[PDB]
Amino acid sequence: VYSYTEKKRIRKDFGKRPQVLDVPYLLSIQLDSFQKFIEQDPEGQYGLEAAFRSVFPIQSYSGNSELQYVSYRLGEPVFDVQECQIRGVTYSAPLRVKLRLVIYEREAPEGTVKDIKEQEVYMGEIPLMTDNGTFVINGTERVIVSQLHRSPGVFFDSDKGKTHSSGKVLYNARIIPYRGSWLDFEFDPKDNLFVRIDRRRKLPATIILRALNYTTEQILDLFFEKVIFEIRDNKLQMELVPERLRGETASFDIEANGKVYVEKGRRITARHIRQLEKDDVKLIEVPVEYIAGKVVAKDYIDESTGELICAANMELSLDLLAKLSQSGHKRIETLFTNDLDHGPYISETLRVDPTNDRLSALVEIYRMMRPGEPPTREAAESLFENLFFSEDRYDLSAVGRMKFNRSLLREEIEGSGILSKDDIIDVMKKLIDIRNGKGEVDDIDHLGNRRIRSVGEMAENQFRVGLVRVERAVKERLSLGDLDTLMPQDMINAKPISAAVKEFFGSSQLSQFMDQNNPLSEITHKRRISALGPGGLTRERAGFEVRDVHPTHYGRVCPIETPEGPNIGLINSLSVYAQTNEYGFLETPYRKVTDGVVTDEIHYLSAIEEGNYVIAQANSNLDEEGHFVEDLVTCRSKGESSLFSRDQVDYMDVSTQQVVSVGASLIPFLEHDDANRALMGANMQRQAVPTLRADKPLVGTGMERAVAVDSGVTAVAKRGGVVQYVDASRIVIKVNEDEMYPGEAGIDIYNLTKYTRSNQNTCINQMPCVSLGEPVERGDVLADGPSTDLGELALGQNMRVAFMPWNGYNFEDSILVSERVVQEDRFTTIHIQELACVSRDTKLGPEEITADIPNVGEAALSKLDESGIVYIGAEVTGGDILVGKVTPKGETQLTPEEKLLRAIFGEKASDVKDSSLRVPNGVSGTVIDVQVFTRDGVEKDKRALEIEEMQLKQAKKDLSEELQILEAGLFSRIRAVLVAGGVEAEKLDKLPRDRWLELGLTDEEKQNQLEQLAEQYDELKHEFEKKLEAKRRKITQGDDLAPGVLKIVKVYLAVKRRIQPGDKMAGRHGNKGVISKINPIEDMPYDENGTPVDIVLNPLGVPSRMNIGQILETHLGMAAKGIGDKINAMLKQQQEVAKLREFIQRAYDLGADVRQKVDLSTFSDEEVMRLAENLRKGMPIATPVFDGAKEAEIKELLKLGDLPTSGQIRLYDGRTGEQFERPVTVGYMYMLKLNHLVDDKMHARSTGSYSLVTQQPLGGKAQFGGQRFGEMEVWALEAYGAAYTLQEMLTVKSDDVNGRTKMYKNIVDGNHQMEPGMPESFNVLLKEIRSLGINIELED
Amino acid sequence: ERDGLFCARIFGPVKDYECLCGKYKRLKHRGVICEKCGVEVTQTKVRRERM
Amino acid sequence: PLDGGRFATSDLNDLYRRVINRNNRLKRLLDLAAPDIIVRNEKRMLQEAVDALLDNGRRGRAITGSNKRPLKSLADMIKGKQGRFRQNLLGKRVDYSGRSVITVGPYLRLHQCGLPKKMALELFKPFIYGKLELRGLATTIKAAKKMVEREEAVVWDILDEVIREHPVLLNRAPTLHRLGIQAFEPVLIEGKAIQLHPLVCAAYNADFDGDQMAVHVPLTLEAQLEARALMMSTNNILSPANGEPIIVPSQDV
Amino acid sequence: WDTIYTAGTPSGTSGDYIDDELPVYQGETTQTLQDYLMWQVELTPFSDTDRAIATSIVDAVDETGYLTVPLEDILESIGDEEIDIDEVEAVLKRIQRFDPVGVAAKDLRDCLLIQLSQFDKTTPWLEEARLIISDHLDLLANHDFRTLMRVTRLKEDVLKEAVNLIQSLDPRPGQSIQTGEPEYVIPDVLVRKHNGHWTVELNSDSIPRLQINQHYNLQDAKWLIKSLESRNDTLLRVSRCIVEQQQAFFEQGEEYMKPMVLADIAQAVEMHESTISRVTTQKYLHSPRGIFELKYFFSSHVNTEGGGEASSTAIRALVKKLIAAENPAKPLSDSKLTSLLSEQGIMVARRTVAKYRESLSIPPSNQRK
Ligand SMILES: [Mg+2]
Ligand SMILES: [Zn+2]
Repeated sequence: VYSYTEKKRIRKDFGKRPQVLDVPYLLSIQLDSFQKFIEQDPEGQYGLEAAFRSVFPIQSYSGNSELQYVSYRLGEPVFDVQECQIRGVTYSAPLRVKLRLVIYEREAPEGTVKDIKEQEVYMGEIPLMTDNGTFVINGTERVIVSQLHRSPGVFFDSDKGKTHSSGKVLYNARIIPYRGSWLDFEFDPKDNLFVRIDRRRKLPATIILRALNYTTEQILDLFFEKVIFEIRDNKLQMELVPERLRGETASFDIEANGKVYVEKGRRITARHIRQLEKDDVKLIEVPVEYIAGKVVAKDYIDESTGELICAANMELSLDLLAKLSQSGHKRIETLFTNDLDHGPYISETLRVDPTNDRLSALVEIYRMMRPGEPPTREAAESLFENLFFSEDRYDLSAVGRMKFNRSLLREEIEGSGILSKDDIIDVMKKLIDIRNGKGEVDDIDHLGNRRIRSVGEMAENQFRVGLVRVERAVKERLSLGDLDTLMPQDMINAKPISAAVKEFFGSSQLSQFMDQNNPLSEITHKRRISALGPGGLTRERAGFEVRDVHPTHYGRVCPIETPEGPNIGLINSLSVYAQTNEYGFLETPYRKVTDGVVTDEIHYLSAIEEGNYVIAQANSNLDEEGHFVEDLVTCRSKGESSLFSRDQVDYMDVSTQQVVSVGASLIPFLEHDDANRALMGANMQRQAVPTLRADKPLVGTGMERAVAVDSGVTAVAKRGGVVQYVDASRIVIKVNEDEMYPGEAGIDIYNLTKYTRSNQNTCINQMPCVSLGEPVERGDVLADGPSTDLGELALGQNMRVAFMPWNGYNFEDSILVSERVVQEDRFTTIHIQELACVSRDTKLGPEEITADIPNVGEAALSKLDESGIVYIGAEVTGGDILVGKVTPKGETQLTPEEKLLRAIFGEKASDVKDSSLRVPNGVSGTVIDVQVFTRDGVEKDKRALEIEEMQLKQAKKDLSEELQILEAGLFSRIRAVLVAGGVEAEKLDKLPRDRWLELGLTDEEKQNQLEQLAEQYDELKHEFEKKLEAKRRKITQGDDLAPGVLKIVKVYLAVKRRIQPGDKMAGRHGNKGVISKINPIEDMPYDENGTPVDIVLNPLGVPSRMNIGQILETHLGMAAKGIGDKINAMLKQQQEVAKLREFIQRAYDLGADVRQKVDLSTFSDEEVMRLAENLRKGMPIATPVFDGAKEAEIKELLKLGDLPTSGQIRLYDGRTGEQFERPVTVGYMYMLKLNHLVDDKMHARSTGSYSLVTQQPLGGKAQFGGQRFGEMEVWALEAYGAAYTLQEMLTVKSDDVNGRTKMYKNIVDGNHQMEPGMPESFNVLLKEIRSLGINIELED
Repeated sequence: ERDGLFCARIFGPVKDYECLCGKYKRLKHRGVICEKCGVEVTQTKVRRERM
Repeated sequence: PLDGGRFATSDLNDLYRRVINRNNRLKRLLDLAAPDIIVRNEKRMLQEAVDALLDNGRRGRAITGSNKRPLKSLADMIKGKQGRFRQNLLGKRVDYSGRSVITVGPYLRLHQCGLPKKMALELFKPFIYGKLELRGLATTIKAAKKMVEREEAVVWDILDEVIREHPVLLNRAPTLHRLGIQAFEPVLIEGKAIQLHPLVCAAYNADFDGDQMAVHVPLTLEAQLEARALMMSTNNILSPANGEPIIVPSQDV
Repeated sequence: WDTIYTAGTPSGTSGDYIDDELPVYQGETTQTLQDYLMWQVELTPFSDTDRAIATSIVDAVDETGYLTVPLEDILESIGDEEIDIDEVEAVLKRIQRFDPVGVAAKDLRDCLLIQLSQFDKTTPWLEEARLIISDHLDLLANHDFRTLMRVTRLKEDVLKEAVNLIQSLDPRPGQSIQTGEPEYVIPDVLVRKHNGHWTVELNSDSIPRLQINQHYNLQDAKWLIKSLESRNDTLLRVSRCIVEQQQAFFEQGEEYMKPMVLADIAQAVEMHESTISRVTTQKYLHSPRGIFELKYFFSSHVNTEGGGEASSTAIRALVKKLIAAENPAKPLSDSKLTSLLSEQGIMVARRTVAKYRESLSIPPSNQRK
């Protein structure tokens, strides 16, 4: 059951694994994000609602009045997308916000409602996204790239053993919010915790705790375990917990009930702990020596004196114990420390702590944040309260809170965006646990720790950024009176918001001009992920491990498509099936496996969730009921891969192309290519240039239709129907009544795009692919965009190729091309260019565009029309005039000489100067379009009037079509009702429509119904008259331009470029080269039938590169062309349709248990003949990336076409007629033409313009610059010993001015000799050094 | 401006053999210091070598 | 300069202005006999301004402009990879040079290269003017200028005359040893690509998949003789690193 | 709402400005007329004295290509007493044939003769045009064609062909070398009609991005911030007063501008006359009539017999209108003009009318017929 656009030409598929999930819409990532940004939200979680409710309500200091927000809305754009692109403006919509002002009375309880006034206010413009995920900013299409940044939350890291020379590892923990400051906890080489804020000066860790309402007793309670001391009047009989003794050796006699379980000099073992636990040993007799250095827990004071005995954080001593013994203290508390666990770190830091109370810590914090500034209590306390605990200054977001709680093992996902005491305490405890070997550090490259941020979120952030400034202005303004007449309209300004939005959309790092070589370039650009930009990494100070393929990239990021060079590893592409969470984490689909039966349930798993399961591969063979085959399957689990039993499997991949991007999925036989060559080919595939005609690959992968249709370059039927009108520039579809809305004429009109410029100055051109009267369905292809062929992606041409060396003309990646390739314009491209002439206004009068240029000949003005604008269709070269303009010179003193000049040669030649627009030198083409924009108030010229007439005719055409359909329907109804009254059949038919209007009847309801129908007819006529009037008004409206600008004229030129030596060609497998020669057709190798080859490639480039995919592609292309040749031979000698369909069914039935079923019994003979006519140049074939065709199937298909099974034939030398001594591999390969034309590379210079400061030649081809002769070339010349050549390079060719002039004069004079001097840059250096107060000079 | 970072009395003339006020011009006044403006009548390249 | 006939100040001018403002304010305060706690503050700010002018960012913090980036001091002009020494005095851009994409010529001899004639017409222009004036075709320089502009049929004969035994230097970047520059005798060809002898590619580390080369013209007699005797490809068959041949066959040969 | 542009020129830049460090501005060199002339001088087989004379000569060429000092000035400027004037004449003759031909000419007749000397002798009407230019070049300026015909002793057709050949030459040969690009002006205040009355508003091309560097000093720039605000306020107030007082100039063009001075605006805006003179200089406003400097609205006045005052610009416009529609057979003398303006209530003199006519660059009555 194939669609109409697919039934014309069906691609034979060699894949063998059934599909369980279709490829999604490829541009979801942009559309979903911007829809979240723009749509209304009942809550305030996303979009403009979240930004508005983040700021409003805004209230004054006195509380007397308040400004509040109610709702927002977006109006319809002024222009359409095509109009915006043509004119050069931004496609956007206006934002309207309903604010309200409330007044509170004074000397009243709370806020008394004196008056509330609500008003709608204009906030600015917001650019809108088109149907293809693009923005039209100033008439050019742009893409905003998604960003891969670090997720908010808490992250634990450690140095790898580098920060100190001792090899000890130092741990740290950072808190990363969405907005706010950074909070780092770090370990010192002396095991002292420290706290850092915003990478500032290191501070003691406990300063934060003391800033909070915390005391040393409470700190030690939080971070330490107690030890209880009872002095039972005999050697302080101690209580013991057995597990506390692990890792220790007895320092005394440890006994219970007179039995010493562990003696002095004996280490405590596990069995001794077992004995203690069994005996419940509590009373332990220890000497004073066991308490010689233990740290006291709390403060103790004698009950007699009452004075302080020992401070907190104090290690005991014999004298202190003796003193406290007589103080009547029997219960004492101490800390508990060890080495394998429960290490002392907080107590030592408290020892290093210089502060004592909360106020001192706050003052210290103020000193750290503000250096030298004399602090007070109020400023410090306010600053510390606002640093982390103010909603307006610190936000942790919702994803940040989720990650924070998930890191500390809390059962709640929700929370607040601010910190608290518990959060900091838990972070410190987790860091301590990791220090004690009771935790694991994070991995900052795991894709569970990296978040995706798209266009909507960035736009929301920028909008909030503008709203804060508007809020500040409102608060400053609202603090006054005069409220009896004030309205919110005079309260806010459009500039602080519209300026920010415009800046973000037009001048951000991630806002870029769209890549537009071909549809694949656009698709790749829109699915790109970047690690750079604001809030991201930098190209130099990024690292080495972030540029690496992490195991969690499987199914989420393509491991093959990345730009080689500086940005390798930092720019990535999305995978085919990859999605994002509601939090922004990439996830991928899997099939759930239950009871050993692979089901069809699809679950999207993220990197965190995926690591807990066992996931099979898509290569696994299954039965017909879903069960596996072998008792062992290859699976991934916990980041590795191995064999698992049939029952240990949890999931399974959906497809074999799940791990690649769109660009890499279009390479046939990818599994036979080395990864470097695959990367190079994937990059090269998206810089191909469209040609005059498209050509489907004839060896594909089955992904061509998806890329063709989801790119938006084609015309797609919105509703089903019949092609009522077809033309080279428009299509009109007559919609089925099953899909027509009530009360309308059902027609769809598509206006195709003809010869339009792209961002890369190439041609964009749509062509119809349907015929008159044929039926179409919803979603079918009606027109083909650039590089598309019947709805399939077609980036290149099918070339007949041979692999052999040919006299050294394919030496080292050179390409030998036939002359027949050039004769047929197979690689000919169209390039379009735009130029503009602006007639402005200046002080000495207005500039004028005219054809009467004072001092040019009649021949130069031959191609300008009566208005001074070049004709459409003219051929122009360098220096020709496109638009004629003059500029006023002003007025002079009017000496008698000037008066004589005015008298003789006319007064116009003395008032104006020639400032026309000319074709740049070295540029040709044909004028294909001129567009004129005139400011309002000024008068239109003949050219603009003709253009407006054309546009008005174009609009009137569609209006007339719809009106004609409705009129015909109404007249049909009128006549049908009229006959029923008793009117003659033939008389009514011969009566014209005007006569049908005027006719009488009986006095029944027939007359009333006829009157109603006539009134409806008149109303219809009036409505269409109104529509036409409005369209004419819009077309003929004047234009608003920048101040001073009076007129704008735009001219478009078009040229055709042909292939030539020096142009770059490539295949899809990383095999690039340069054309070296164009060979006459009778010099090319030919086979036994006299058929020559198109291209000869060197076979020595295959074995060292290991891109074996090209050889297999050549063999399969040969087979496909053989099938096409058989079909063509049958078609030429007209044979019966039965034989044709028999052979085509045989061709489609080939293969070893493929998944594609084609049945030709359900085809009519017309469909069979049309299909055979579409297959006569070769039957196209699809081979998926990792589910392709085997060698046996290729050999079978070769046998079907009566071709040698080895793929190698006998060739002959065209120059001598002699047979080459070995068989040669001849086939068909898909070649591309890359945008590296030699026309844009060649450059030369003898003398030109120089820099003003250094007096050296400038750089670049566009400036007619010179070539740089750097240090390494100087070293080479020194190594040779060529002193005079070097002195020529340094002096008389760069910056010795007198030497320059004298050398030129000598060369023209025939005397090759130089008189060198001193370069100017050395004098500049002397001046710059003397400007530093240093006396440097030449001498003697 | 006068006595500024680009003064013509200090660093020289901005045009070949022309003073700032315009009284003295052309090659026949070379080396003359105009009394009205104080600008020497010389080449304009001396602005590359006067500190 | 900007649009509308207005100018914007550069970094050195900004630093000079700040120094002058501080100096004027300090002078006025000192003449006015202000209290010491103010003249000392002005003196400190003047010292900071002078330090910023001489070497910005070395002491304290770099003062930034409108683009939130530090200004360029005099030391910045002097030093670095973008300073005078490394950017202008040790390497520089030159006249009489071009560049283009390289193709292969299997018919060439070891001392020959293939040069497009449009590049040659641009590179050898004063030689063409001299030869045109020498043989009476042009009496003045402007006549020769017009004749070369029109590309008449005789200027191609002149061009073939001037390039007959005049070598050119071919260079491919990066230049890792001295064999990255070599001298050849040009053969005028059509097209826009430079033809290169197959036996020298290994010396250049070059291949015909998109590489480009620069071409330079030696002017004086000493330079031409140095090209013929020191740098020509026929004098460079042995490596200078070791004693092995470098111009050796490979691949198809 | 501020008007949004319905058309524009798409910006020339097509890059992503990725690089975070770009060098300092240096500029390029330009080739003017004199650069080209000196380049041709160097490549000419002169001598040392000849090259010095050529340098002095090329120094005196102006933008139009005409010599601006007599040859005696050049001979004096050489500074050597052996050199005569004929050597200077020979060097000048050689220079005058440089490209473009006719450059460095003493006057128009010399330039035209130089250009005609280069045409081949087979050009048809060469001798006649040469005679016209050499002998009678002002009779052509008077468009006489009859006295010139009475002197040249020629028929009508030959004279017409000679005149057409003469007018096909180039009167300003040195303007071919175009080193300049048309520079423009940016209006600072825009005047538009709201509610039938003209109101002014500042142009939004400026830089209003109020920002501070709180990361690290900015106290001095805090004063410049409000200095800019003061500048904007004073400009807006002065322009608003000017437009409010001149509500009739925009509606009906000239002939209705009022005779205002600096003191009036100074009294209106409460500022010194010097401040008004400073603000309203080299600052422009854009109106649906054109771009005008603020100084354009200040003008003198003459006594009106009705008891009022008439601006000088209004009288200039009236003189222009009257002269534009004079009698083609016999034009109007300024005595007639002072009479016509007298009856309207404008009491001006006759020499004042002549001065106004001179400022407008209008030939006298005898030359307008
Ligand atoms: Mg290469
Ligand atoms: Zn002067």
